[PDB]
Amino acid sequence: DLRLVDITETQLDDVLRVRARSFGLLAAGAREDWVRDAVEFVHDGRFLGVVSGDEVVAAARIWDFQQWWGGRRVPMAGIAGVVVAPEYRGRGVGSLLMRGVLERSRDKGMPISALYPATTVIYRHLGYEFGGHRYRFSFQAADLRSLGGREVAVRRAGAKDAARFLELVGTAHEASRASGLLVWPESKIAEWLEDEENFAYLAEDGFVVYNWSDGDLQVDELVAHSEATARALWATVGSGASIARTVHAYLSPNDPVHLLVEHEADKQAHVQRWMLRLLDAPAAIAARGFAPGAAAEVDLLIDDPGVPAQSGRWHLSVADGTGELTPSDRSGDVLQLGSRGLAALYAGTPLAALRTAGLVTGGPVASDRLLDTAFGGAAPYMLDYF
Amino acid sequence: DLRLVDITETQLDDVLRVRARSFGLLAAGAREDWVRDAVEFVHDGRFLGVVSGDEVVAAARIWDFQQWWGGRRVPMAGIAGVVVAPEYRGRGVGSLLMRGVLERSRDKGMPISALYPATTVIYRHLGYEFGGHRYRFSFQAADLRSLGGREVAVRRAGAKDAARFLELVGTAHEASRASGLLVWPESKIAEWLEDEENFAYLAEDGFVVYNWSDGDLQVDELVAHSEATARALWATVGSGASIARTVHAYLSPNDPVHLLVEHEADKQAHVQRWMLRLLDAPAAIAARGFAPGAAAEVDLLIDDPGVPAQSGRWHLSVADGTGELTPSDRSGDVLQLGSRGLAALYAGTPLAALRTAGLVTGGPVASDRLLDTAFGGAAPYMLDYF
Amino acid sequence: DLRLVDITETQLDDVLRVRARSFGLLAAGAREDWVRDAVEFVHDGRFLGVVSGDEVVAAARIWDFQQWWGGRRVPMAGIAGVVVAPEYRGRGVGSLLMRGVLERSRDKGMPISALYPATTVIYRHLGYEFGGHRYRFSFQAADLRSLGGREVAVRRAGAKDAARFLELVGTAHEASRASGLLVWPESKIAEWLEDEENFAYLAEDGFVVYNWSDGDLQVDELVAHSEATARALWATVGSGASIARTVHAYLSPNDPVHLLVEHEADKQAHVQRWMLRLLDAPAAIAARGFAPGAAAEVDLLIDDPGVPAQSGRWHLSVADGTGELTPSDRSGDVLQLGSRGLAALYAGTPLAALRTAGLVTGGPVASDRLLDTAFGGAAPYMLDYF
Amino acid sequence: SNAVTDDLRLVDITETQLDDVLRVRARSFGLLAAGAREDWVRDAVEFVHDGRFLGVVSGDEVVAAARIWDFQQWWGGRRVPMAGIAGVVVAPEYRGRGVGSLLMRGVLERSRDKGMPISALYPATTVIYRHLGYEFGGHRYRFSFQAADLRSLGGREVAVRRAGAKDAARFLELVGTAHEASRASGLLVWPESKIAEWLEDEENFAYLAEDGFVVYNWSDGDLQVDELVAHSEATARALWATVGSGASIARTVHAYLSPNDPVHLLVEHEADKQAHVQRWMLRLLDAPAAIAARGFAPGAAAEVDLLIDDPGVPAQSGRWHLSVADGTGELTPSDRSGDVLQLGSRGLAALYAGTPLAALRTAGLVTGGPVASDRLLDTAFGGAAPYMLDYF
Ligand SMILES: CC(C)(COP(=O)(O)OP(=O)(O)OC[C@H]1O[C@@H](n2cnc3c(N)ncnc32)[C@H](OP(=O)(O)O)[C@@H]1OP(=O)(O)O)[C@@H](O)C(=O)NCCC(=O)NCCS
Repeated sequence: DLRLVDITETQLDDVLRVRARSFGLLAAGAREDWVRDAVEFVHDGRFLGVVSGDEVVAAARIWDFQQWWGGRRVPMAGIAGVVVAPEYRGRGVGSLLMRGVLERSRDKGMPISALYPATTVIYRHLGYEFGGHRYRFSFQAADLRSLGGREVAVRRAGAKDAARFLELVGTAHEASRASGLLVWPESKIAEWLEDEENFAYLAEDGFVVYNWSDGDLQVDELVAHSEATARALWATVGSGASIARTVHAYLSPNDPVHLLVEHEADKQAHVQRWMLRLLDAPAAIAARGFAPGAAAEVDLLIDDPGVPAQSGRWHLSVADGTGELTPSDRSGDVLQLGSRGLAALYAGTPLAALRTAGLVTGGPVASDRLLDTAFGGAAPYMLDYF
Repeated sequence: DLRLVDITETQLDDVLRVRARSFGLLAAGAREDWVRDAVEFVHDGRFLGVVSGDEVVAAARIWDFQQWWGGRRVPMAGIAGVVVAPEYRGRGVGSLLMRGVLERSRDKGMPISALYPATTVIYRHLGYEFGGHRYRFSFQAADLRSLGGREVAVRRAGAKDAARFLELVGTAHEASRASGLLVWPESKIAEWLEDEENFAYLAEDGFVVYNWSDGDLQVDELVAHSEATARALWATVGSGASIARTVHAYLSPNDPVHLLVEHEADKQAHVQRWMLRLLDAPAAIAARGFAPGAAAEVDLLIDDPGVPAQSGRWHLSVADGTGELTPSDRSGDVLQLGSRGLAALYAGTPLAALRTAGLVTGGPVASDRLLDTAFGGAAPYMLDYF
Repeated sequence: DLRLVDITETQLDDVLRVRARSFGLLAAGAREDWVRDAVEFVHDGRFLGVVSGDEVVAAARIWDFQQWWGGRRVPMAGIAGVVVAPEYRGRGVGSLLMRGVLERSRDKGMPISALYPATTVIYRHLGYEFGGHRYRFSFQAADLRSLGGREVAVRRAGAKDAARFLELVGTAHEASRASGLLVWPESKIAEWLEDEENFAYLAEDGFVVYNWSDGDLQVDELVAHSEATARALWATVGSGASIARTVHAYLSPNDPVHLLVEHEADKQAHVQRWMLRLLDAPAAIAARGFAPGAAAEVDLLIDDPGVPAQSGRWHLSVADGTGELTPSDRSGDVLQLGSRGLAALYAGTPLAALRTAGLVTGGPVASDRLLDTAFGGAAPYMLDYF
Repeated sequence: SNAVTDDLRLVDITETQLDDVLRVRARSFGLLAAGAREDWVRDAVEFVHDGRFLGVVSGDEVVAAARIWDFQQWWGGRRVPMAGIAGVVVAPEYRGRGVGSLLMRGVLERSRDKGMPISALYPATTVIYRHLGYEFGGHRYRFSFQAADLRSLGGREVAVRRAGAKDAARFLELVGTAHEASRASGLLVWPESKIAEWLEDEENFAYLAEDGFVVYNWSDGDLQVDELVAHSEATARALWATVGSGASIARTVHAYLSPNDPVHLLVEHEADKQAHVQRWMLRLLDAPAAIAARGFAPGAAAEVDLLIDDPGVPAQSGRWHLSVADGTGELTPSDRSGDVLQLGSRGLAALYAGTPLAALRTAGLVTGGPVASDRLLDTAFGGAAPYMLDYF
């Protein structure tokens, strides 16, 4: 009796009721902000639901992201707000919903999907697997304050600097061949920079955005193309040390700040994980950046009953930072993988780990080494939660 | 009045006084145990001190480790127990000690050195830089118990099994081309396993060692070549769930366990950093494993006033998993590095980060891509603190 | 110059001032809800105060409850919001107030009165004694989620279902001969179920009402006539285990959930006590339910200077589930009790403890067995605080 | 484990196997301090010599172990011999393979052979014990009071003296008198010898009046009452005031006692809202003998059939008639076949412990039979809520 639907504006009240019984209550002001954001999802076909009769019983949204992979931007479906009414849980409703979400993401031409799961079981069944991390580290403000770079011009930034921020990030991630980071629309970055609770500063070759977190400061993002600039931006955040003793920062464990500060980040850190799924393997491969110098001619046997279109035997050809995935008619021993193994592989997870987890099977070890290096590079991470 | 010396047995009581005023007091039992372990260092010339008159004023010891790098074992001088008497601190005594340590380390043919620093400043001045991590993750015991694997034969292990453990771990790290991990003497492993407080279990293709940690269980090390065995070993630890709610484990963030367990490790994790220094760059390179398929022909200009023998221009040649560093007399623009950047590079830290931290300067961007992939591979980590 | 009055609607602002200086400030929002509730009390003659000249100096409210005793509903005056202006405390004003409250509740035809005391001294002087408990137990949501009962129809409930909730509760408490539980007017039950912060669910023979409690779930009440329904309703609460780790529940220590769940409730529990007083002993006895099979013919000598109409020598006759308290002409040795011992005995507190507390004196031990079993039965408890 | 080579069998643990049991225990509960091991071995030998220490071996390696305390347990104011199961441990690589169940079946059999009609334990996990027929039967409560409040309870006129080992038999008399008068249920009866050990321990502070006693000790800066027994108001006040006299140093007194304890009626400030509530489980091993030894509620009368389904103890299984009158009960075979209350071991144990029939039916532990039987059984097994002061 259940039906998958496109959520409309007039159903948002019912979606909010299912939400209140899933995540918790919304404050009266936060509810108005939620509805405002829900509208753009509705009118772009990125708000799916399940109805029982005329009752909305489950819902999920799809962010129109791009995600960095090996220094290139790949269209990505970010799944958010997955909720099911308590009395409709444990009956296949969430799965029905998510299958509809996957189909909608494919139709919109998004070759990959990511999410932060509250429970892993349902998403693993649908073929998602952990693909990367989000790290929060804690530093002493007084240490950051003293980093110097006082000669660098740093000015307060605002909504009007959105395009410049995008440019700066793009240059950085392309040079480092970064993986995992989200690309937001210029419009959402403008909102971000316009929020008066966010403190943003811009230098010629870097920027920082930070805010208050319970008496301490929290860095949402710092980007810097040179040492003097990194120092000046960290020093700007740390300049509040007379009040904030601690600054937490979302960044990679490979961030240069660890090499710059005197006092090591606190041993206690936050490490969260996000999941990835491939929806259109050839398009995802064609869009991914590959490791400089890496060459590979490898066959892959994909078994994905969730997305039958990418099932079957493929040939993976990688050269000069580019890869292509084409149908193969060969017969030798071949690496066999399901949706989970495929996602984890694309995300750069070591074949050794994937074999031990049982996500990948068969194939010569010679293939393993070439795949490892091909998908290798910086560890995927994200700065944002969604 | 200040002299570097080799610490003797009769001086151990004075080293313990300095230690007491540096790290804190030792229980009457750990006292006797400390002396036992110290004697081996004394006799192998791996216990250095500084005297003022006839008084021991500073001391440090050197572990004769090996360390895995790209799947090969590299001899490594592990520095421990660096202490200076309070009234002698801040006067260069610690630095004099450490230069004697680096010198002794070189004489014993160890091409690299690592340590966990309480303060970064003295070691950075000496040329060390952060090279890798030690991660502790926390899981729910009941969730590990549910992994199953009970069909897999598993027996209690003892000191007699030390050689077998070494075989299993060697096979694992060579397959994954691991970096960072310590190699302990078989004698040290036998002791580890003899200890009644350590619970060691052995399968055909894996092992686990764990113990109690304040009411929780703590996994020191788990090695497993197959899924069934990984399940069996983790489930053996988790079988104590009726008493211990939580299992903490030292392992990599790429460990297959994250792919197997239902509930994600606690967001709250321990992340520690250890530092590295190259003492003999040509030998360290020649001993390192390199990424499969990686090729590179690049010049490097090393400026290391701490070890002038490795200073000057070099040619790095990497092919087929092996690298060689030879003297170069070429001119023109070249990647320039101090000891800190050199260690970080060797450890796999990306050049983009090194450049932003100011640890590396000059040279074409072409070289950076070559270097990154050459030194690429799994992120370096350690299971042990010392 | 101190005068007891009936609180009028225009004195409510004065009451709130007293309350602010007694319990703490009210949010401007919550203040409006307090007025809304206070109006009903004023009109029905259930809001008393003490004035000093013009200004209100003290106030207290009387809820028009019924309370289950031995499976029957007894009219009960629930005392709430007892407050005295700080500079008027310790001068007998609170006791003047409460004698007014006791006077008023009897006049309204209420045989018993109950309250949660912030201090025991004043209420003990007025003749109240502890009669029962309110328990909170903490369970693992994952455990509740898996209880099953999937076959049982469970639907979302609302204000409209208020009458059916009353019916189900009525059937349960009569079958168990429950004691201590409050009976709310169908009006307040409606508001309860209207409140969007409360999540209510109905089955053919059971229901549950729960809500968020700081990231955990809290069950206000769960009633189930059958195993299948008990499982289904607990599973409905537990279905949120992906977000809520813990489910707190107000229930009896005899609740069947303890017999169903795999993991025992946390050792750490909440145990609060509420107090009871008899206002009209013969009517209280006449309305109480008595243990099946129990028969007793025993005299009581009551000394209650707070309610002199109850005082004197009485004869308790108990047979076939009902009891009767009659004036007695007999002369010899007899159990003597004051108001505190009387209330405690009514509540089912065993004679042995009453004697050791000194709340009851004299009489033969043959009488004690007669009394114990007469007033014996399930331990009295409440789900609600007031 | 290694099923190919394992040869698992139940044994009686010997004195020379204690070191091996200690290995299994360390990997189960945690390491023992040096001084605590000494006290464990000495205690273990007693169990070994009385045939109350069972284990499982594989070949000649000890793989599991459990011991049986020779307790008595109060039920409705009478003492019932009871097998208290403790230290249940299985080596990690042998868990989840039926070893603990094989051990515990041997434990139940040894307990029956020794004439104990009931058994109790504090379970770390309920699953294995419910499969074997145990169910929750009662509680252990810890409440916390303000010491300064206890200190002013009075009773200065009551003679209170320091007690020691030689007062063990007097303590048992006082406890006995109290529990018979209140028809108490759940409480442990320890051997006089074990009580003497308790009172000779310098860390325990014991005081004795003419009609009561108290034993208490330090608990991390606060005081903890292990047990207080008092027959009269004056004595209760005096003994609580003895404990509370420590208030200048200890702000808080924790106490193990029933929620029905008179102290709640005596003290000004009520116990902290935050309390400890632990549960222990019960199983009947010989139901007729358990019923015969139980005290039953004064005035209670009941004639009711029970259909017992206990394949764990076949001798208990079948249809029985329960006769209760004048405080005494008897269970005899019935040849009737009409509608009857049906229960397994879990429901039987819970019913014996006084759990309400309504709860047992909702929990599914009890099925069928007329509603009229429910009321009779409820009052028969009714009385004070079972509790225990001790953990084991
Ligand atoms: C003694 C004990 C707890 C059980 O002995 P054992 O030889 O492991 O027991 P075994 O006879 O093999 O199985 C009987 C049943 O019990 C279940 N089950 C067992 N354990 C747990 C659990 N943790 N959590 C949940 N359930 C558990 C088993 O489930 P499965 O593993 O088969 O799915 C069996 O149920 P079934 O599958 O038929 O539904 C042992 O594991 C131990 O020493 N633990 C640590 C020390 C300790 O706590 N000591 C003090 C204790 S006071």
